[PDB]
Amino acid sequence: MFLTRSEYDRGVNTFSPEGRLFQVEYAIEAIKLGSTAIGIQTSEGVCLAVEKRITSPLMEPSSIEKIVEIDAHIGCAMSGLIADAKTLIDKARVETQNHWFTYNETMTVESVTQAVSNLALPFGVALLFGGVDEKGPQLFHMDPSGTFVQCDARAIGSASEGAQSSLQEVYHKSMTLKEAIKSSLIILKQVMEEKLNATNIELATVQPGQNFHMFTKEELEEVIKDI
Amino acid sequence: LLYELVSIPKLEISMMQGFARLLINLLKKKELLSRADLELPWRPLYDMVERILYSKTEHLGLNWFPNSVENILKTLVKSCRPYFPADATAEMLEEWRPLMCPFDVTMQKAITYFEIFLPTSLPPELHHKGFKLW
Amino acid sequence: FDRHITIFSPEGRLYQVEYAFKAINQGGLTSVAVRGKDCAVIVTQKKVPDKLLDSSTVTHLFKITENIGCVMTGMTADSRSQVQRARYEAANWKYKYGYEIPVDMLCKRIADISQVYTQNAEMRPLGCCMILIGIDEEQGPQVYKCDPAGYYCGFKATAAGVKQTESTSFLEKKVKKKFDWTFEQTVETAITCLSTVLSIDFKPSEIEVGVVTVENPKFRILTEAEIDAHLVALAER
Amino acid sequence: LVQIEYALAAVAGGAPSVGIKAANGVVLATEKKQKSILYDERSVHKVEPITKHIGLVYSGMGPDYRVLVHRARKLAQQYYLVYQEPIPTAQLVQRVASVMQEYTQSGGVRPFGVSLLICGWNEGRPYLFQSDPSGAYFAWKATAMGKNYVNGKTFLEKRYNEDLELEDAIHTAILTLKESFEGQMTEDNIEVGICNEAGFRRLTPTEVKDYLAAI
Amino acid sequence: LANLHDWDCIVQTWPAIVSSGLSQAMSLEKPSIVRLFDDLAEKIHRQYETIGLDFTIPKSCVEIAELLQQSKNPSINQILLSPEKIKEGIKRQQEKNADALRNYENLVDTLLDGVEQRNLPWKFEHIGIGLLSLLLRDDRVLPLRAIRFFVENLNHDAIVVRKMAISAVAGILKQLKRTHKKLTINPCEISGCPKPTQIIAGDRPDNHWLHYDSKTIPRTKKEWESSCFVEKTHWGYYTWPKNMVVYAGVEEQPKLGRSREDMTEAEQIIFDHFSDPKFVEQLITFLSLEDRKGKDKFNPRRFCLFKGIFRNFDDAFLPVLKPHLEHLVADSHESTQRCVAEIIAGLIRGSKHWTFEKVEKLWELLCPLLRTALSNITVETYNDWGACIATSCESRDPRKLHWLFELLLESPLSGEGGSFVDACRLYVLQGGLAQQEWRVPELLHRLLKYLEPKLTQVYKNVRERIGSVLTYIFMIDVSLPNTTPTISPHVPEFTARILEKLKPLMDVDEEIQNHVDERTQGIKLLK
Amino acid sequence: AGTCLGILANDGVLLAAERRNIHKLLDEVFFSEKIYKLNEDMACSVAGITSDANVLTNELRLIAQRYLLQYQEPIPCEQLVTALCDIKQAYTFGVSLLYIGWDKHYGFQLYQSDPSGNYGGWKATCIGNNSAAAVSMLKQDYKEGEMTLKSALALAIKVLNKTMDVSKLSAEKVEIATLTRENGKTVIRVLKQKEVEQLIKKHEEEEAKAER
Amino acid sequence: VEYAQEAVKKGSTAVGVRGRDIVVLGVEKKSVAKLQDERTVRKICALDDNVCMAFAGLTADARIVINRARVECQSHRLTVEDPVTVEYITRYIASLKQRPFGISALIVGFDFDGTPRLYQTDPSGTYHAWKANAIGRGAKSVREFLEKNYTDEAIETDDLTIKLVIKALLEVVQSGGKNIELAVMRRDQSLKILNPEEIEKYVAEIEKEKEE
Ligand SMILES: O=P(O)(O)O[C@H]1[C@H](OP(=O)(O)O)[C@@H](OP(=O)(O)O)[C@H](OP(=O)(O)O)[C@@H](OP(=O)(O)O)[C@H]1OP(=O)(O)O
Repeated sequence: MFLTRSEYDRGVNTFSPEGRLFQVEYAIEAIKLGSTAIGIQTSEGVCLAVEKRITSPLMEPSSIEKIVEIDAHIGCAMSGLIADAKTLIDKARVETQNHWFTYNETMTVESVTQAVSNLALPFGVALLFGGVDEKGPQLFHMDPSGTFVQCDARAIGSASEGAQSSLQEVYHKSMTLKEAIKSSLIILKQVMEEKLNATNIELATVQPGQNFHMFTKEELEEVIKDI
Repeated sequence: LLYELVSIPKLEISMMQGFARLLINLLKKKELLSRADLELPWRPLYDMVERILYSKTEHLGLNWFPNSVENILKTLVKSCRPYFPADATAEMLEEWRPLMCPFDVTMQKAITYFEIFLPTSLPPELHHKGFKLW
Repeated sequence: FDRHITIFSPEGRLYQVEYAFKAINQGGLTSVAVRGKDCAVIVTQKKVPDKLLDSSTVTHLFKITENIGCVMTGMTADSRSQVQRARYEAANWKYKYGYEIPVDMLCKRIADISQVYTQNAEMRPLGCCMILIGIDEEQGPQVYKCDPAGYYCGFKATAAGVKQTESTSFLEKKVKKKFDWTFEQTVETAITCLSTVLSIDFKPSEIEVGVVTVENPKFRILTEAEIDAHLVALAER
Repeated sequence: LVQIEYALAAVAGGAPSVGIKAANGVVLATEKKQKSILYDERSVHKVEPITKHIGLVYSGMGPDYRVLVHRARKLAQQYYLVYQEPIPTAQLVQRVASVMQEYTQSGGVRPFGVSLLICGWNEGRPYLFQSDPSGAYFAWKATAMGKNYVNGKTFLEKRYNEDLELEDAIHTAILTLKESFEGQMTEDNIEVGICNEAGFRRLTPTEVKDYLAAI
Repeated sequence: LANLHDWDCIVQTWPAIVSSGLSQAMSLEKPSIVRLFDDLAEKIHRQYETIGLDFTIPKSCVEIAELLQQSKNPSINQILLSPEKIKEGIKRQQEKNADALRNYENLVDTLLDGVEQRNLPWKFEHIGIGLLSLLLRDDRVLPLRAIRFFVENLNHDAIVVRKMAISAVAGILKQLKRTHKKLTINPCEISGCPKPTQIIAGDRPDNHWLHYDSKTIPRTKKEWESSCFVEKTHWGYYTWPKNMVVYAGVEEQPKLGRSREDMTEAEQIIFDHFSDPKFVEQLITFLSLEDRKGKDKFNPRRFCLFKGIFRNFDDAFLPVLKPHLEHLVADSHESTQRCVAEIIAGLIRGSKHWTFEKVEKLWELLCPLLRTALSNITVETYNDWGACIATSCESRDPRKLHWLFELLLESPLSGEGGSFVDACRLYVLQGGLAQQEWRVPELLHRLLKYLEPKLTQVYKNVRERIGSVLTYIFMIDVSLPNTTPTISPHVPEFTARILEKLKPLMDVDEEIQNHVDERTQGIKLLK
Repeated sequence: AGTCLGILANDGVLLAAERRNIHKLLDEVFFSEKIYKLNEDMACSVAGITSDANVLTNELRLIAQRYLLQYQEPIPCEQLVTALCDIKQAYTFGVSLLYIGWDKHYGFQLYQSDPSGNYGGWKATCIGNNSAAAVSMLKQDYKEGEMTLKSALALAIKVLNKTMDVSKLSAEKVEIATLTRENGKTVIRVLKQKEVEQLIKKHEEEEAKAER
Repeated sequence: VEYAQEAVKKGSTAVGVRGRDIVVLGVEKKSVAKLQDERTVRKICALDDNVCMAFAGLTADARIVINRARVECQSHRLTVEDPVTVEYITRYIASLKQRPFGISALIVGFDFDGTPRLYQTDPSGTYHAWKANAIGRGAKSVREFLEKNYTDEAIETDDLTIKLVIKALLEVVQSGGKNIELAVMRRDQSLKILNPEEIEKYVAEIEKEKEE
């Protein structure tokens, strides 16, 4: 509420007497500013939901992208504005394509997340790499510190913890992809409180069979027909 | 003498500075007079401040006051205020109380004149003619 | 921050350059150079405080070339560094230009280097004093001294260190009275001056004398028997 | 910048330098007092040649001065490599004041605490110039520098005239130093340089002594 | 020593300080000499105090000073003052404040002799006019030649002298103003009610006749001449004064419409200059010229110029001015609209003391002028007509200038010009209804009744102005103690009607934020 | 400090600067100059002392000469101003410039750049000392679209009469440059002492006539 | 960023809409001074041959953005042989930093096939595509005007697009005519910056539809 600062915070490269870099600490807990974004890893593929928050009906909804295609088997949902993420996204795309050029194979979701996290070493973008490789479908959260971790449901953004506490409860290992998509929409509608339609949420899935696929407006509204 | 002579209705404000600075200096140590020795009127101070704080011709450039005037007359009236007649509050409240419309700039005039003029150091034998009247 | 780095004060002063002369006085030691008709000597004191120290390694007299010597006064590591830079510039003058460096040109070069310390703010002035002696081929004996400000001058005699001002007063009363010259007197003048302002009546293990002469321009560091041969000749008069 | 005004404070604390532009030449006299008799006055020089036709003098800080003496002489000879013609005095002052301005723009350095009086002779025509530590340069008829330069600049403004010869300009440049000398100048404690058609040269102390005897 | 206090040291110094411009040992080429005359003229204007011309000690100060020279606790035994030299004291003082007058009128004349002296640089005449601008007295009117000077260089080719002349001639028209007579009304003699005790503020029955009611504006010369017209906007809100001034009727006021032979011979100079077309075309050419692009304002210094013009002469100058300001509202320029807003403001404020026929003729002129001027309002222009109209009806009776409000509350939210002129005509009107506080209850009700159908129907830059206007509509409903409930719009009564309209947003099931029935218009209302 | 005028006409442009000396012995051989030719067909004036004036002026000359090296044509006048204003945008030189030129696309031109990297085309303007006084005196009396170099020189000396501080307008104190087109060639003519004398005496004859 | 975004709101209103076979882009041309030449103030700058741009904000910062995008249109055309997409050069302009510059930009034009595009860059680099938009002073109210009047039947012919742009500027630009600056494209052709006579004709047909 009031004001609680010390002499050891906001020094840019300076440890505290408890070994802490509080300039970096507060610059990681200022990337909660982004809109909410839920990835859920299932055995049938990974799903990625993010809220879109369109300003005007004169604006194309397909022009602000909060889920991008990294490669045909990897999508990524960011929280925060796109212009902060876009060097990390371009780095991820270039790394998948250099891995293809040298190795003639698809790069794993962990290795893409590691190659982005190397470039993140802050940079102030939380990302959610969801994808399918030879280890099955895999979801990777990478916080703005550069720390990445496999996670089988994860919410990043404005209400990350309130949605994460719901993802702790709906998720189980035997969850189908349609149940994951319905659950991610329920939790997005909960942390949003708005009516849920195909102009304020994006959704994309990466399945083991097909490629990275963004839902179109007709395919998206079939999902919210029974939410 | 230097009160009746500092308040002359068309006196030169430039040399009124010296008469006022002496007159502050003669009423500065308040415990030396007792309201049984001195009963300075308040009206020639009010006609003095109207001429010099709410002048009608200074903004047109016809008067050109000294710059340290407002600060030396607001203490000149502050100096003479513990010696005003007992009836002064009741006749400062029939003359500035008409100006108390809170929607224009003349409420400002009322409360500046109350903050300068309106007497607060009277004996308790006549609080009923002082602050318990406003 | 106007008194922390080498930038101008509001009255136009460089305070770090002023504090480097305070740093020269930190060493506790006073050096004296005087100049004769055909000779130029340098005498400093050789206070060895630790008695299990190798006293042959404590020296402020340095050979720069065979013909140029040097007494240093001030912060000792700064002194060794400025000596290494003077030895470099002497050898590089000889290489590029084909003749031995003059004493004024070497002292001018070291002062030109010291100005850079007084002007860039990221390094400090190098808090010590160099006095160079050597025999010029056309001008005779030369005594040159460069300070941490980047000034240098030629000196009939000079002094550097703690008792510099009183040594200067002594030598200034001395050189307007006589034209001090000859090999013996000029060591006498530089031993008496150090002795008078330190007031300690030297034994030869306590000072050290470096000479150049016109008859042999090699910079010599005096043997302790030779400082005896001057101190006995001075101590009975 | 504030360091430029503080660098001008170190100039006005320096020794007086006076330079007068005569009809057939330019003088540059300075104040050169030795702090004691121990200092060889023959050794270090304040009036200093840059070319065979340009010399200069300063007030302020001598070690800062030698840095621009060295770089004026480099700019002059790299002009002479290109054109095989002696550099114009005004061109050289533009080059040197550009150098002297560089140390005010860059951080982590201070300005020079030195102000130059550049004299010259090119195309049969003398030049008097002053470069300030800011990097600004002014052409002069006559000016003073250093300690009480204001009083010198109004002493000069009274005794300056345009149909003035070089010898008379030496006479009234010694007088401008003598108005602030504090204690009986001699040929060993001032230093004069002249430009004329024969080029720049610094007067020998035997030649300064006769000018002082004429006063 | 240049601004010492006596006359005998200013009459010497100021003509020397202006006449030192043609001195031939003087050089403004030196940058220190320009800095010092700017310091000299800058210091005097900063430290001049008005001087003298009258020192007469009354018969109260000399009464209490005789007792101080006869007190006998401590004294030197000094003689009683002879009435022979209580006559030489008046003798020396009456001729001491007589050459104060001589030195003042000498100083003005020799500043005028110096400021036009056959070859003098423009710095020294700009100095000698500002020093002359320090001498606008208020004890006397200014010297006839200086009236001539400051009037003839309203149109001077230097803009600095023009602004000095605008200030000086506004001071001249204040010096030259004829005093308007006042009577005393009992305020329960026009209202007809007991004017109760236990002092209560706000809208009362003895206060009510002073409110703007649309059924009681005069509209004829007879209902105008028999009417009260309390001018100030605060009299009678809290309480009435001991005596209260009225501005009595035209039969006892100073007569207006004089034919230049009746004028006071310094009104002659202003009349003979402000009534011919050539002076006025040069004046309005210089005075419609841009000075500082993007930084120019309404400039109440130039408003005080034209308020005094239409306060002393009032009738003959606008036939000279009507082509010039008829041309001037049609220009889509910025500074031409600045110029006519100052003239219209001073012409409305100047018509405070006119006859009904003369204000009737004024408003037959000004109504199409203001209609064109508010239709042609611009982003470069809107906060200048907002200052024109708020200036033109400050400290005025709302019934007297009711033509403003009928022009300007007719359709502020109309649609030609689109948005931003709906917002700015509703802003120009805002300052007009803001200056006439508590005293125009209806017409604020008319604006609320006009503009409650339009909270939904309007764009982003206008409902900001709607919000500021509703703030100035509900300023008068105060919970101030012992204040009678106003005739002005009540803020609880309005927001209950809002709460009716905004009911379908705050119900159950919580779905909101669509902004794409009685729900989306509720969102538009809530904006 | 310093000030200069710039006035566009139909048959040319002018710059009209000050030559005021701050001290009695500043020589003026060096300070006499105030107009700076930049190429064959373009000139400028600065607001500042001669040292940073030359720092701007040689960079302008160098940009004009590398344009001439690439295209063998003189640089168009707005384009040299654009080049230096893009140099002064990257440095955010507290000096304003006033350009006169002629190019084949746009004719006679008059530009004014500020320190912040902006510039503007003007028909008459002033930079430096009493700038606002001179443009307020100039906005009155500059007739747009119908002035010639005779009326432009008359305006130049009329504005400099009551905005220069020099207390007696003489030909020693003003540099006037005149940029005209003469049979296919741009002539930047620094207008000399006898003609400035003749134009000041013709101005004074007009003011002394209107005084009668 | 927030400093750079408050630099935009002070700047002039720029309106862009995208049609079927036309993209129109109109800016409030503003009275600059009296002796100012209004040619040098552009505010509408062509980028490649098929990509135009209006900005709002600082004109010194805009000119360098215009220059860098205008070079990269040719560099893209020299490495990839085809013209830039409006997406491409929009993404390049939003990627430019200096600070960020301090402009917002409406970028209209056509891609190679013939699709109209409208894009809008922010000083934080976060561009997105539009069907109609306004930037600059009074931009939110003009955008509120355009969520009412951008319909399919209001942009279906080529002239009603231009008149939609004019009616959008005529909200906040109260001069009614001469003080707005238009530019259309009409795919495969060029910019066609509209004359003051053609703008006045279109304003006349807009005014004639207002007594009805
Ligand atoms: O008409 P306004 O703009 O409200 O100005 C009036 C007016 O002064 P001017 O005529 O000089 O502008 C009054 O003068 P009369 O018309 O009554 O002759 C004057 O009254 P006094 O002359 O009696 O001072 C009054 O001043 P005040 O309100 O102090 O009575 C003053 O109003 P402002 O003070 O608002 O200018």
